[PDB]
Amino acid sequence: MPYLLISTQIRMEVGPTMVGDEQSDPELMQHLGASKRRALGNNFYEYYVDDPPRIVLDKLERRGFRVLSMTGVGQTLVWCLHKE
Amino acid sequence: MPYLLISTQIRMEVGPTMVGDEQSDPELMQHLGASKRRALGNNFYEYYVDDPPRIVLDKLERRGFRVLSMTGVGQTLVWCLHK
Amino acid sequence: MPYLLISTQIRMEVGPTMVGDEQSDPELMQHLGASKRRALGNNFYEYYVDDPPRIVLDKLERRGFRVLSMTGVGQTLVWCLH
Amino acid sequence: SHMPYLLISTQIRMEVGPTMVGDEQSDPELMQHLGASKRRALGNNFYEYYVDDPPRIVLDKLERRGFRVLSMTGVGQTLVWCLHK
Amino acid sequence: MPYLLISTQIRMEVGPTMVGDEQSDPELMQHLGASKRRALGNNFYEYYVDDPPRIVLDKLERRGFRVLSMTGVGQTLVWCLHK
Amino acid sequence: PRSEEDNELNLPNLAAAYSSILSSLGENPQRQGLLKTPWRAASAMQFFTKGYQETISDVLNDAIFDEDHDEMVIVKDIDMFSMCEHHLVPFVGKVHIGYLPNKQVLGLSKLARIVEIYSRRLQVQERLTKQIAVAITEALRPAGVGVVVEATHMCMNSKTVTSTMLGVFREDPKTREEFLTLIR
Amino acid sequence: PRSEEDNELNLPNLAAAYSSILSSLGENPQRQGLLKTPWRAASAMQFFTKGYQEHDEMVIVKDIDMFSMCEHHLVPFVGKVHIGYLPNKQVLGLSKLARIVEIYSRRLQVQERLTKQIAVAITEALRPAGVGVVVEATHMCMVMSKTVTSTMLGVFREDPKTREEFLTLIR
Amino acid sequence: PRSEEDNELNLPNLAAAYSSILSSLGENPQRQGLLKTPWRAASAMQFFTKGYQETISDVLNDAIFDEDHDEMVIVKDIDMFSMCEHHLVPFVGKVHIGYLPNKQVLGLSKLARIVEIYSRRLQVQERLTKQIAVAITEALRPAGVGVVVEATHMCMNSKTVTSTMLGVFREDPKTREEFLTLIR
Amino acid sequence: PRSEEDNELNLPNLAAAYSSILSSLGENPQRQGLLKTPWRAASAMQFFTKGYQEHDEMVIVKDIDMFSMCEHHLVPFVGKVHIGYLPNKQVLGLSKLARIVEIYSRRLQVQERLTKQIAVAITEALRPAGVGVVVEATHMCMVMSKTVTSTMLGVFREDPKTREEFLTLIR
Amino acid sequence: DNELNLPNLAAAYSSILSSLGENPQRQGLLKTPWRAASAMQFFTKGYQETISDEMVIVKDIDMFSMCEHHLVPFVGKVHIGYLPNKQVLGLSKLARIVEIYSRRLQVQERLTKQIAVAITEALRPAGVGVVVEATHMCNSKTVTSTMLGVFREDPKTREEFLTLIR
Amino acid sequence: PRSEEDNELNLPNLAAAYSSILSSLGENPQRQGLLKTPWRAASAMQFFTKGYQETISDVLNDAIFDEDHDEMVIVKDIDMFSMCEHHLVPFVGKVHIGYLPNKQVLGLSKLARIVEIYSRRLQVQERLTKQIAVAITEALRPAGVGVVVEATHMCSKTVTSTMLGVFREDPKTREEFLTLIR
Amino acid sequence: DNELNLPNLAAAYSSILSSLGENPQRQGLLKTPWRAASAMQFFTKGYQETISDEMVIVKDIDMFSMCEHHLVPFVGKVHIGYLPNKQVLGLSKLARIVEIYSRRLQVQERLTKQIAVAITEALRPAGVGVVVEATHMCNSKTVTSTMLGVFREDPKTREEFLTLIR
Amino acid sequence: LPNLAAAYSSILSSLGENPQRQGLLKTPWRAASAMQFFTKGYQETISDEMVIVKDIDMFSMCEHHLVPFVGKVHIGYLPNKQVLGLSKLARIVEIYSRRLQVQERLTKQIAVAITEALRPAGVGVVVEATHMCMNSKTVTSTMLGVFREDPKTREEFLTLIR
Amino acid sequence: LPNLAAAYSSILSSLGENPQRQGLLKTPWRAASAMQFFTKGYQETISDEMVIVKDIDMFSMCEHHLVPFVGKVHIGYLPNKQVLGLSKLARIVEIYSRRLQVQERLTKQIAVAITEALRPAGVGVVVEATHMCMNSKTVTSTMLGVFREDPKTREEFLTLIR
Ligand SMILES: N[C@@H](Cc1ccccc1)C(=O)O
Ligand SMILES: N[C@@H](Cc1ccccc1)C(=O)O
Ligand SMILES: N[C@@H](Cc1ccccc1)C(=O)O
Ligand SMILES: N[C@@H](Cc1ccccc1)C(=O)O
Ligand SMILES: N[C@@H](Cc1ccccc1)C(=O)O
Ligand SMILES: [Zn+2]
Ligand SMILES: [Zn+2]
Ligand SMILES: [Zn+2]
Ligand SMILES: [Zn+2]
Ligand SMILES: [Zn+2]
Ligand SMILES: [Zn+2]
Ligand SMILES: [Zn+2]
Ligand SMILES: [Zn+2]
Ligand SMILES: [Zn+2]
Repeated sequence: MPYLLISTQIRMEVGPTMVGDEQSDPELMQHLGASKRRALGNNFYEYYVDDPPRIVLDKLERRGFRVLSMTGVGQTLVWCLHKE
Repeated sequence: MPYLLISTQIRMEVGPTMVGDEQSDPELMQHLGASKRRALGNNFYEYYVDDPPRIVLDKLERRGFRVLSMTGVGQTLVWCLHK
Repeated sequence: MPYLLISTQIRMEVGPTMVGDEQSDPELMQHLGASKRRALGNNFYEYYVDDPPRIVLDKLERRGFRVLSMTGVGQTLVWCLH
Repeated sequence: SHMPYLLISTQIRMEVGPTMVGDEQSDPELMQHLGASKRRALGNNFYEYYVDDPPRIVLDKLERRGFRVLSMTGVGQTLVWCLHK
Repeated sequence: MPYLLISTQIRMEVGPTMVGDEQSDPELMQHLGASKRRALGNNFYEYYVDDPPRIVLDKLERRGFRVLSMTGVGQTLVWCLHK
Repeated sequence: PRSEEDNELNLPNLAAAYSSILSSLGENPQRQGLLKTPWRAASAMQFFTKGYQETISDVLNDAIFDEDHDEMVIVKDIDMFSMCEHHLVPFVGKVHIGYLPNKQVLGLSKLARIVEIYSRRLQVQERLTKQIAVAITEALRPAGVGVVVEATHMCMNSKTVTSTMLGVFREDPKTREEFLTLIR
Repeated sequence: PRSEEDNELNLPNLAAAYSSILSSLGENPQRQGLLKTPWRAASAMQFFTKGYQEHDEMVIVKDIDMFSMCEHHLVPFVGKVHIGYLPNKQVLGLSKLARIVEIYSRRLQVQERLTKQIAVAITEALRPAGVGVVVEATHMCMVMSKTVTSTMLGVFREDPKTREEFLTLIR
Repeated sequence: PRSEEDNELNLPNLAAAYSSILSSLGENPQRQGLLKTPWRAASAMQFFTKGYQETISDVLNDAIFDEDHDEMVIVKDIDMFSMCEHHLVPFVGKVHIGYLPNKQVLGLSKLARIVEIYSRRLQVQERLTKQIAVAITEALRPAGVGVVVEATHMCMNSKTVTSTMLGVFREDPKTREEFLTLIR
Repeated sequence: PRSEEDNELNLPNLAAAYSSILSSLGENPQRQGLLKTPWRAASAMQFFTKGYQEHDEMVIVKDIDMFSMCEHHLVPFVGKVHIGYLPNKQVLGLSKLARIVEIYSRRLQVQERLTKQIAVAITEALRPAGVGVVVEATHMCMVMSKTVTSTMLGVFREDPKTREEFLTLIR
Repeated sequence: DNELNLPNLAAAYSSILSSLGENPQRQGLLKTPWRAASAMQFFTKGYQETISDEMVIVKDIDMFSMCEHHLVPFVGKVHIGYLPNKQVLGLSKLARIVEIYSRRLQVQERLTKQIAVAITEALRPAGVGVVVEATHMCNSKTVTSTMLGVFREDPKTREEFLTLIR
Repeated sequence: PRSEEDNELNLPNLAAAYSSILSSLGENPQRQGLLKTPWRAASAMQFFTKGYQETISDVLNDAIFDEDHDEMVIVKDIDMFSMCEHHLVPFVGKVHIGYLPNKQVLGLSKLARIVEIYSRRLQVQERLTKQIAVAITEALRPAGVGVVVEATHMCSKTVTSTMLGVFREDPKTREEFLTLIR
Repeated sequence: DNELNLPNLAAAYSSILSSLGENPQRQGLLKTPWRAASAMQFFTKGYQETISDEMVIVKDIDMFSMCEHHLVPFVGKVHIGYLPNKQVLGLSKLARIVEIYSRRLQVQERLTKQIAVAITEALRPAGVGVVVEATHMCNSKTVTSTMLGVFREDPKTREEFLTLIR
Repeated sequence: LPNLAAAYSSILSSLGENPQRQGLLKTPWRAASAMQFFTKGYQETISDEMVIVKDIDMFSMCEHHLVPFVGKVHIGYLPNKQVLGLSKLARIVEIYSRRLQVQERLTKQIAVAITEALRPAGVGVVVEATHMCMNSKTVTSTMLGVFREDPKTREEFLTLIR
Repeated sequence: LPNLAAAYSSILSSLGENPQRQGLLKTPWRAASAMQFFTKGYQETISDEMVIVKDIDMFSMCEHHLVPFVGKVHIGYLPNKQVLGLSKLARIVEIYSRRLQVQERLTKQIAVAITEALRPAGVGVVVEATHMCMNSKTVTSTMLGVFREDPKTREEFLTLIR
């Protein structure tokens, strides 16, 4: 997938970091060590890692992804990445 | 028509994703598989898709659009794209 | 006057879009079809258009402006152009 | 590249000042050029430099000094610009 | 470790500025003059400096970092830097 | 709409049905307390459903006024009496209405008439809540409308609360919060 | 007394009458929301009338929730019952007192009759020195204001000081 | 009694008078908010005085029920709306009624109708209080009746309370005390 | 503005109209209780419409009693006004604020207009950073339920945190 | 009398400002001698005025008075009750009675009796009851009660009155 | 500061002005109920203005305590009695105070003494609100202070609010304060 | 099961009466082993049962449960809220949900979650919120709160719910 | 106990009272026992979705004046797989309140004890009390973990404790 | 004062506390001054239609345990040509409450002081208080003269103090 969205809540220094959805590249999710789950009552599955977002950003750079934008929305900090 | 605004609410992983307004390019709206609607009490029509925003961003790249900015406002996550 | 700030509230798909303040270029405000007003109790005048912000962005590109940044603040969506 | 970053901000409405343009360690010459005044708002643990001008005027002035807007963000009721020379 | 996150709360003109987490480079943390602490009840340690964020940005430029993005979230102002 | 003629023509049929109910419950319809109950219950049921005799367009006659500038308009604690369509047992409570007009406002008594048309019918609380909100939205084309109904269902202390937010009451959380703060 | 068999046999007649009411009000009994209403209304009405199927201290049981049906209009009236008595040799168990209130309230009633029936039932069951019963209820016949009825028997009628103590203690 | 025909015939005269009042106050009867006020005020005044269209004997039709044994009967917090005859400004509040029947009782809704006939007139609180008490006494011949009216007079926090005690409510202080205790 | 002379001159016309109303309602204007009613009603109506004859803190004046007249039906509406403002260089004296509320409320009104007029009068008098006005009233047109109207100007409209502090402090 | 005595009252309030250690020339105190004098004249305007089958009660009548011992306000409510014979008291006349006596330098007991006596003299009723409850600025509440005629002689009349004023 | 000697020396002067007021209102100063009124009114006025006899530095003696960690400190419903300087008529109500210490706290009874020093003077509610907030800010150098005064003016309630430091800058701190003072 | 286990429950309650130092033969305690056993069976009848555009709230639902740690009742109220998609919950079905889970040996947290999960599974709504407030007999009140779906993800939905349950 | 009784006996003499009068005869021992009961917290040790326990009655003693302060404690926490039994929570409030205290310290000690015992995501503690040595109420508040970091968690807690 | 301070210093040592810690440094003197303030009534003397003064705030100290009891006093009297000034009534409540007391004694002493001062037809005194050494409220009532002899006077008083 050319674009990726990652996020963390409450504090930027600590995980979990959300790294994917049902249409994410399964190989990249496995490379990040992500687990799949559906939070109670939600209509979608998500991939997450225990790592803080800075670790995930460093890993995604080694996979050719670059941060295009970072934004805060509610108590969520989101990064939008794109392959080169 | 170089600029585009797209958005999603509450969670970034799931749609609907808003992709247009009344004056949007009808051909691009049809290409995205968007539907037109006016939410109850609103004074405007909007185009939306069921897809999560990341899918829409991938589709818009194939049409020559690049993300210039992404921002949060209330419970809405917005992307400003440009071709 | 190389910088410009535009904004909209509540929903991005519909205007009004704020496009200027008291020191804005009157010729650019007329080019955008803007009107001047002072909202009740405010200590400043503003220029606004009925168009949604995407239309204003397209018009400002034809005038040589480019979006440097976009942000949300409260219930306002702001663009900084140059 | 000496002191390359600058943060400016305004509250409530983008069209009107005051615009915050500095802190205690800001360049005194740049503060004087902008026509800024120094003050410590009651109860605050820091001094700040501010101007009456709306932020768009300050951005135009800072461009003439070699600064470019890198980012603009909203936080609470504050609109912030991060500039760099 | 190409990416860095820094932040400040409530006012941009005054510190503390958060500059690291448990996996941060301890040589860079020492270069910034940072101290390590765990705020009461938190499940993580953080590195912080008394300096306002503008001073930290200037210091990080002298170490080859550039600001990619700045955003507000809650009462926190965050910068994302890259080598 | 149901007419006064429809009421006179159907009153004996309603009375016959209520007399049949009295006999089927094991009661004596000839005892003093029940003698006129077929007709009293039939007339009461006609009163509880009198909203079928009214039309929203008839309520809207001389109902709209204009204003150069807008403000938040709220009418809270409007007593409401309705009939559950599932069990034919009343549900009673209050309606709180809020709207941010866009130059057109409803007369206060006409807003109350809007609650009356829809509540005086066989209803479900959710439909009643939406019908009031939609009627105001269609009549005034305001920036937004918020309607909250709270009621005790006699067929069931426990209260059902339904809430509809339209236009800016849905889109702008600050407008909705001001409304919810002011209805306390 | 009304039997469970009487209820099963009369349910369709109640449903037919409720269906006839829906048609006579100008409603459509075939619309989704009203399809099962004849049966739901019939069952509810049977439940509301299930009552036809059934020491030197002052003793009071106050704030007993009560649900009844006005016999004049067939609309509910709801409220509370406060009971007091001066026993001689017998005291009333709480569950038996609840059954007394339930038996009489779950009928087509007038609040005055309900008040007296509860007072007489306690007098007959316990043979006490006296009994007082106060019922307070909101009548849906009115709202679409509280009615208070009071019966004093034995020493509750003869000795005003006993009645005053009772009325003070039920606040 | 005032008829529906009397109302239709007198409505234009009431509207002419209210239009004259608008002009005499220095107001513009042609401005939007006042355009239909002559007719709305005339119709509201007819509604506030609709008790002149009713008769106590008509209210008493099917109103009486019998009982073998008596009890104290009270209906408290009956909302009351009336019009001061001295200033033509509403006075609003509550009516508390008590009676000790002597074998005849009024239906609850008929008691409320009795408050309605007398309150929906140009009144003085003292007359209203007595008319309700006298109507119940005459209709039922009970052992006694007590009526308490409490109202805020808009032409004036401050409340007027009037109290009439008849029969055993006057003669037996214990009956009156039980009534006053139970209306709290 | 309406003068004291205008009042004296128009009093008989108001009295004649009130006398005509008494006759048109089916009442006897010659009965003792109604003899002086044309004059008493006329004087009361003139009094109700006498309005036609006329820093880094948040400052609030709450629970200001308000009496007005609905212009649609000519029936009173009564309640309270809560006022808030963020002054710049001028603060409003309590008696002047009362006069503002009185001037606009003592007229034939709609609650929305009354709310705006008070907010605009404070804005013009003080030139503050912002003003908020909330009116809550019981409408006799309804009772024979509370209407709440709210106007936010300047920073009270632009800054939701200022408006929230105001709404919290008026409880 | 008011116009003639206003400068003397203002001179006395100016003197008070100096004797407390305050500066009468400071901005906030410049008009105080005249404003305090006008307020005191208004609080004592009652000296400018003169008196000219059911239980009837008017309760929760707001009352504002000035204590004569310390010159500090006492504020509260008046509850009045009477059993008329041939005359009934109009609401505005009752308000004037409370105003005339309360707008003077008073003691709560005297005020309570003056209102009761004025109603007795005006109506010649069977009896009158007056209860005043007030906070004296000079949480604690003073309650004074006067019962005349049948309100004193018949405890049942007084009890009905006290029950109905709740 | 006003001394106890100043009070003894000026009490006869206050009594002479209150007697003159009694005569100027049309009252008889020689009637039984008014004989001691010049002295009682003079003593009451001195008591209502006793705040001029004290200084904030005297109140701050032994007033400060230290803590390693902070949290929100609120003292609500502090009864307040003051005199309006425009008309010389009391204004009475309550003071609610909140602060986020930065390692120094005030003893509870010392916080009450601060309200007393400023309220027991000829005042305007706005000045009183600010003086309390400024006194706490200056004494403790806390992260922020919030002061809300609500009062009835005897000459309907006036509510004044001052937010300083983080109580002004951080809306979440101010919101917690306003929620907790209900 | 109830009839078969009733004598065993009664034998255990009889044993409890002796172990407390009481006399099981005294008049007032003679039927207690059977009455206490029947009451305990009724308090745990929930084990005999099985699950089979607007904001919708049902507040102040009376709740009676038994704490599993001490076998002492905990009583209070349940407030439920949801944002339906295609299905809405009938009032009697909601009452049955609260009854099934509350009439068991419980912990307040488990009860709160079981009600929220049962509504989520029955309706498939956008989200559900459940708040339970109870006094544990074993003035102090325990309040537990579960937010699922949009009630967890969207703070504005949760805030509207919490405001409307007052 | 005898030293406390001797001190209370000495106080009764230093006030101008008659320690031999009936009402004061056993007061040195009763006052000593009451003071020991008010300070029994020094004898105890901590080793021996949203969850809230509100309106917990609290009794403590002001360390500055030795006069009681009484009120309520409201506690909230977001657990991480461990929950606190109601009697253990009462023991926590008791351990710290039954000492010579300042309301701020007591508030923090309860919050820290719950954080250490359960290792939750966060804890919030609000104490409200009337101080007899001063009507007015002192309210102190401590927010730890996510109760400090996430304003939405803190707001839900403050709403639910009403 | 120094003897009271020495006794409070001794109590701080007999509890297991550190009298040298910041919060306790000046406590022997502050506690001594508070106890002197609570017992200042021993320094004062009484020589130096229906009328009621209700909701008079009252603060006293239990003589059995030396723990405060706080509440309100409601007073009523029927004068005989002499009336009690409000500040003198407050001084009466103060003289007796500011002592080591039992609520019954304090109630009687206030009633007797008013009877002796005014020689009225009768006096009624009701005290309601919360006792910290124990929520529950203790109510004591004394009726003298016509307040005891005439039940109608007592009933009017009890009705008017609500
Ligand atoms: N619901 C998220 C905000 C969010 C909105 C839109 C997309 C992503 C996240 C929060 O409250 O933190
Ligand atoms: N009303 C949006 C925020 C928003 C404002 C302006 C434009 C776009 C979106 C929300 O509350 O989520
Ligand atoms: N007051 C704006 C936010 C804003 C702040 C600063 C600059 C511009 C806008 C709002 O609430 O939507
Ligand atoms: N305190 C600012 C937000 C902000 C936080 C951090 C840095 C700068 C500003 C406000 O509420 O408007
Ligand atoms: N909790 C932060 C916001 C935040 C969210 C996500 C990551 C970082 C910060 C605040 O309220 O200030
Ligand atoms: Zn139903
Ligand atoms: Zn009926
Ligand atoms: Zn009148
Ligand atoms: Zn109207
Ligand atoms: Zn005095
Ligand atoms: Zn003043
Ligand atoms: Zn347990
Ligand atoms: Zn202390
Ligand atoms: Zn004791």
